Amino acid sequence: VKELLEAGVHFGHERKRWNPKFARYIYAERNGIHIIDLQKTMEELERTFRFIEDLAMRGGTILFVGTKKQAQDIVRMEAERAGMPYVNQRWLGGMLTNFKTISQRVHRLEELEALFASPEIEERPKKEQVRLKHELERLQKYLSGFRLLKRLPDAIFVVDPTKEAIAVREARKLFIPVIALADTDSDPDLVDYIIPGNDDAIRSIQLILSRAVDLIIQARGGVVEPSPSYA
Amino acid sequence: LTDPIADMLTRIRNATRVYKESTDVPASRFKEEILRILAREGFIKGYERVDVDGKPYLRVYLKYGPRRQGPDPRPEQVIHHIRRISKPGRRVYVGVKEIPRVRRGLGIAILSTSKGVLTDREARKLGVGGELICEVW
Amino acid sequence: DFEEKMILIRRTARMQAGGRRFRFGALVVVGDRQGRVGLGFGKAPEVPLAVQKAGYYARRNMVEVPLQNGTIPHEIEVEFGASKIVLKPAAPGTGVIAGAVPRAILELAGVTDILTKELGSRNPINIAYATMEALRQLRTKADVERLR
Amino acid sequence: GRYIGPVCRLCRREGVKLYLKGERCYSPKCAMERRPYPPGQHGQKRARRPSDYAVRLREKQKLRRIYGISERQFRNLFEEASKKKGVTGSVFLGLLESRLDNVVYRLGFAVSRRQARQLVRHGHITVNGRRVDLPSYRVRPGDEIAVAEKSRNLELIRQNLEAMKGRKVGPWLSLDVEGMKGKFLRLPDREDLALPVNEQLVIEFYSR
RNA sequence: AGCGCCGGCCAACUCCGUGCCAGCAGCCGCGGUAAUACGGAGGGCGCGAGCGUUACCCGGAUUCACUGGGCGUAAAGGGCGUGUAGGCGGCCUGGGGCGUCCCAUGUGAAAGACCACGGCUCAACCGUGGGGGAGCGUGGGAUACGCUCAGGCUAGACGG
RNA sequence: CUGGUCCACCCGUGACGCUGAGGCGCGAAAGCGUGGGGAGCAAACCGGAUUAGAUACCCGGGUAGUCCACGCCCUAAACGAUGCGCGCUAGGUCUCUGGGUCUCCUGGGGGCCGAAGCUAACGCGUUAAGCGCGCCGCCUGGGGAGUACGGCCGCAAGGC
Ligand code: SF4
Ligand SMILES: [Mg+2]
Ligand SMILES: [Mg+2]
Ligand SMILES: [Mg+2]
Ligand SMILES: [Mg+2]
Ligand SMILES: [Mg+2]
Ligand SMILES: [Mg+2]
Ligand SMILES: [Mg+2]
Ligand SMILES: [Mg+2]
Ligand SMILES: [Mg+2]
Ligand SMILES: [Mg+2]
Ligand SMILES: [Mg+2]
Ligand SMILES: [Mg+2]
Ligand SMILES: [Mg+2]
Ligand SMILES: [Mg+2]
Ligand SMILES: [Mg+2]
Ligand SMILES: [Mg+2]
Ligand SMILES: [Mg+2]
Ligand SMILES: [Mg+2]
Ligand SMILES: [Mg+2]
Ligand SMILES: [Mg+2]
Ligand SMILES: [Mg+2]
Ligand SMILES: [Mg+2]
Ligand SMILES: [Mg+2]
Ligand SMILES: [Mg+2]
Ligand SMILES: [Mg+2]
Ligand SMILES: [Mg+2]
Ligand SMILES: [Mg+2]
Ligand SMILES: [Mg+2]
Ligand SMILES: [Mg+2]
Ligand SMILES: [Mg+2]
Ligand SMILES: [Mg+2]
Ligand SMILES: [Mg+2]
Ligand SMILES: [Mg+2]
Ligand SMILES: [Mg+2]
Ligand SMILES: [Mg+2]
Ligand SMILES: [Mg+2]
Ligand SMILES: [Mg+2]
Ligand SMILES: [Mg+2]
Ligand SMILES: [Mg+2]
Ligand SMILES: [Mg+2]
Ligand SMILES: [Mg+2]
Ligand SMILES: [Mg+2]
Ligand SMILES: [Mg+2]
Ligand SMILES: [Mg+2]
Ligand SMILES: [Mg+2]
Ligand SMILES: [Mg+2]
Ligand SMILES: [Mg+2]
Ligand SMILES: [Mg+2]
Ligand SMILES: [Mg+2]
Ligand SMILES: [Mg+2]
Ligand SMILES: [Mg+2]
Ligand SMILES: [Mg+2]
Ligand SMILES: [Mg+2]
Ligand SMILES: [Mg+2]
Ligand SMILES: [Mg+2]
Ligand SMILES: [Mg+2]
Ligand SMILES: [Mg+2]
Ligand SMILES: [Mg+2]
Ligand SMILES: [Mg+2]
Ligand SMILES: [Mg+2]
Ligand SMILES: [Mg+2]
Ligand SMILES: [Mg+2]
Ligand SMILES: [Mg+2]
Ligand SMILES: [Mg+2]
Ligand SMILES: [Mg+2]
Ligand SMILES: [Mg+2]
Ligand SMILES: [Mg+2]
Ligand SMILES: [Mg+2]
Ligand SMILES: [Mg+2]
Ligand SMILES: [Mg+2]
Ligand SMILES: [Mg+2]
Ligand SMILES: [Mg+2]
Ligand SMILES: [Mg+2]
Ligand SMILES: [Mg+2]
Ligand SMILES: [Mg+2]
Ligand SMILES: [Mg+2]
Ligand SMILES: [Mg+2]
Ligand SMILES: [Mg+2]
Ligand SMILES: [Mg+2]
Ligand SMILES: [Mg+2]
Ligand SMILES: [Mg+2]
Ligand SMILES: [Mg+2]
Ligand SMILES: [Mg+2]
Ligand SMILES: [Mg+2]
Ligand SMILES: [Mg+2]
Repeated sequence: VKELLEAGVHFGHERKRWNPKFARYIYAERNGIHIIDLQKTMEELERTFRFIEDLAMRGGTILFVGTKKQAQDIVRMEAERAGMPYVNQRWLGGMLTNFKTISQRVHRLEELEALFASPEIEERPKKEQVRLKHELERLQKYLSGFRLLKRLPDAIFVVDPTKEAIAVREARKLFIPVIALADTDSDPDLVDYIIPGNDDAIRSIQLILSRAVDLIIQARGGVVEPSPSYA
Repeated sequence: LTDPIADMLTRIRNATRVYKESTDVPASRFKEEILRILAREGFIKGYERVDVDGKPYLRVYLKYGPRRQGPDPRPEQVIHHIRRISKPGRRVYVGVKEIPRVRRGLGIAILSTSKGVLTDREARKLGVGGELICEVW
Repeated sequence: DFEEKMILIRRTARMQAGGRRFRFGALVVVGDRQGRVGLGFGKAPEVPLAVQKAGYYARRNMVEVPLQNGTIPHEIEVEFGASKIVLKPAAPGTGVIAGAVPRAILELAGVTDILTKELGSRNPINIAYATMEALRQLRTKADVERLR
Repeated sequence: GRYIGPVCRLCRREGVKLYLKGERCYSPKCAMERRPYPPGQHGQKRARRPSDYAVRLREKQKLRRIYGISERQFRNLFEEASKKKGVTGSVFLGLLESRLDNVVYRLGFAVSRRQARQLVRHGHITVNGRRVDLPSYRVRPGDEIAVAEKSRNLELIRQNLEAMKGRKVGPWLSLDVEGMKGKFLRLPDREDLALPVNEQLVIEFYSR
């Protein structure tokens, strides 16, 4: 499902603002910008997906983590397309480690889904209506991709391990594997199944997530044609 | 430099804490004999006579444990512990009958003897004592 | 389920206007006397709540210790900041010769024959943690041969 | 010498029946079977958690109060077992058992060790022929423990032998009834007796 | 049959009396009218022809740290250089064999100790036997490391 | 007139090295001796205020001294409260000064943030308080006390 034209979509970026552990994956520093070996990238792409592919044909959950602007919407695209939980906005502290209490809040979301599904007592105070309707807007913003999650994932997928070090930590504490796209600023050893590539160009975010989500449904029954993506 | 031997052991110990694939020590026909024992007893993947800027060195290829689970994915060491026993400040000599069992058997005491560099096991085998070089486990 | 033993129960206080306000802490070790032990330190506004909580952490933090006829495989020494614990292999007839804190751990660990000694600071909390990290570092003839 | 006092207060403190009387022990007029709580003004008050030390004091006092023996001789044996090869617990228990007054009570010659002592003490017992009046004699394998014939024709021995027809006596002991004479076969394995004592804790008492 | 103890360490709890008094006390600390902490009593704990105290030794004290500690702010880097003695010292190859290691051998009295058995009715005590070691004298052996002498090298050091 | 030091070249010497009990020198300020000098400043001292008092803080004065020469003293928060040398253990950034090809690379210094690791914590972190070897100095509860006695140094103050 892979390719050889990933250099036609990213080949990596970012200057001498690196993590010295990532050295084994970098080829050269070009325009004062570290350039990732793409040959090295594929090697892991093989290894990484091999793990993903085993999880897909076993039918186990995946958690998609990405909150930078570059990977803001492009997760909601690919995650729903895989039908698996994601996080688009603020990654709440303790979603995994304190799952029981975090998930205790989704039952309020499902509770608001209940009441505002019409009608049950619209004779409730005008201020009361306003609050809850406002409260629904709030919960939806953060918990939209997290309600799909009803148990602790068999793995989590991350856009920026540096940016989402909090998540990685929780998974580390819970023996939950970490698959991730990661450029030169990230800690390679902290990631289990690593995708050493650009995490800012919306190109590479697409290729890596899509071809992952393509691999997701492919071993789950059927194949499909390319997904929606703004150039 | 005042203790060539210790420097080596320290070069190794330091290099293993950051999991270097290899590391270089200034060469010596005695450092080699020690390194030989270190490789055979399975502490290191091995060594080879290299050159650095025309100068003789010994490159030592380091051996570690498997990738680990949890918050610290750092593998275990193969050399958890290595340190000088005898020193320039104080030469430590033991007869055969007083050769210590390193870690109840799980480790070795490298020793320099009048019949070559031997381990504690081998010393009792060959039946000789000598200067206690170091202990490793 | 496992067997539980309280090691330490202490009161601590903090300050606010109008007086000092308290909290209780509970060192709790837990084990099956078959080579599996756990240590937890539980803190809560009351005594029994804290002990309960300790037991919860105690199971949340385990370590599989390799007994061999009721004794550890090799000698082990670990320092935890200021506190130091010494563990030494002992014959069948020996019994456990240990301070109360590492004794509580090694009895629930099923260790029946071991020589020990505390050194440095004997802070129970720190001594406790120190002993676990020592057990956590015990290796077998296999484990040693396996690595190499 | 030995404890020589009120003996039911012992059991009530130990929380266990120590069969120190013989007959009365089995009757429902036993101290434990009527009051299973400690002797004295505060025996019914709810006990507080016994200290680590408290636990080991009791178990040693228990094992010692069983044999009606002085703390010195107790200590000295333990020490002798502490020096001697093997599992210290076994050797200690065996050595405590190899005492003449105990062997006499074990082979059923008496109802209580307390009574078993006076039998030894008053010359009523013999070993391999010769008379022995020493409650401390170290019984070895091969020792023929007999009643002196000049003491054979006595009520108290008869009544107590009249109970020893079919009562089985440990794997390390033999017995010839009627003839009033038995033999010490071997040193009791820990298995051979199921004394209410975790003897590991006794070692730990003395390691302070 | 006695003696000590029963606040925590540390095993053993209640009543009366006193009221910062009388007194206890190894340390923390007790007593100013609700004292398991003083004195008495009952009861309890521990030992037992002994129990307690004082004195001293070692231990706990890894608190003179060889085993086995420390010196930024806890006690602790000399105000700084220069250098005597001393201590320590790079890579290679030889000779010696002092240190070092091995074997043989002599000495290492007896008693004590350790292990086994045996004599006193047991034990204490005592007898017979057994295992030894350090350490030094001696002869033989080894040479990796330390040493020494000899000959080389240039990574330290110094000079152009 | 003169010391230290860094770089480049990689030409010379062949371990000639490191540390250093004593010893020797140097050692801010104040202080002492002899002789100069003396504008400003300013211990002591005088006065004016403040104040309960004000032998102070503030103000008006003001002598030693501060300055020079030569000779003494040898103390300190003489501090990085961190002895010297050496090897090894991610980097990021600011700066000074050299050499290359000058994008930048490579040395030697001066800071900051930080991998690993250390640490009781604070914090240290290639300028280690990391991991190691060598040598010296020093610590061993608070006060008594840097006191006493003795000794050595000093003109004294006083120092060790
Ligand atoms: S009767 Fe025998 S058993 Fe029951 S208490 Fe008195 S002594 Fe113990
Ligand atoms: Mg990035
Ligand atoms: Mg040593
Ligand atoms: Mg294990
Ligand atoms: Mg500690
Ligand atoms: Mg420490
Ligand atoms: Mg063993
Ligand atoms: Mg201490
Ligand atoms: Mg203490
Ligand atoms: Mg007596
Ligand atoms: Mg009985
Ligand atoms: Mg024994
Ligand atoms: Mg039976
Ligand atoms: Mg003892
Ligand atoms: Mg007493
Ligand atoms: Mg009280
Ligand atoms: Mg008590
Ligand atoms: Mg009343
Ligand atoms: Mg009065
Ligand atoms: Mg008294
Ligand atoms: Mg009162
Ligand atoms: Mg009263
Ligand atoms: Mg009283
Ligand atoms: Mg008292
Ligand atoms: Mg006496
Ligand atoms: Mg003492
Ligand atoms: Mg000592
Ligand atoms: Mg030392
Ligand atoms: Mg200390
Ligand atoms: Mg130092
Ligand atoms: Mg200094
Ligand atoms: Mg001086
Ligand atoms: Mg010299
Ligand atoms: Mg020399
Ligand atoms: Mg040399
Ligand atoms: Mg030579
Ligand atoms: Mg020689
Ligand atoms: Mg002798
Ligand atoms: Mg005999
Ligand atoms: Mg003899
Ligand atoms: Mg001996
Ligand atoms: Mg000899
Ligand atoms: Mg030679
Ligand atoms: Mg030469
Ligand atoms: Mg050079
Ligand atoms: Mg030069
Ligand atoms: Mg040259
Ligand atoms: Mg030449
Ligand atoms: Mg010097
Ligand atoms: Mg000097
Ligand atoms: Mg001066
Ligand atoms: Mg001056
Ligand atoms: Mg003057
Ligand atoms: Mg003058
Ligand atoms: Mg004058
Ligand atoms: Mg003048
Ligand atoms: Mg003037
Ligand atoms: Mg005035
Ligand atoms: Mg006035
Ligand atoms: Mg006045
Ligand atoms: Mg003025
Ligand atoms: Mg003026
Ligand atoms: Mg004057
Ligand atoms: Mg003058
Ligand atoms: Mg003057
Ligand atoms: Mg200064
Ligand atoms: Mg300064
Ligand atoms: Mg400086
Ligand atoms: Mg100082
Ligand atoms: Mg200080
Ligand atoms: Mg110095
Ligand atoms: Mg330049
Ligand atoms: Mg620099
Ligand atoms: Mg810093
Ligand atoms: Mg860290
Ligand atoms: Mg340290
Ligand atoms: Mg803190
Ligand atoms: Mg740096
Ligand atoms: Mg510097
Ligand atoms: Mg420190
Ligand atoms: Mg004093
Ligand atoms: Mg003092
Ligand atoms: Mg003085
Ligand atoms: Mg002074
Ligand atoms: Mg004087
Ligand atoms: Mg001084």
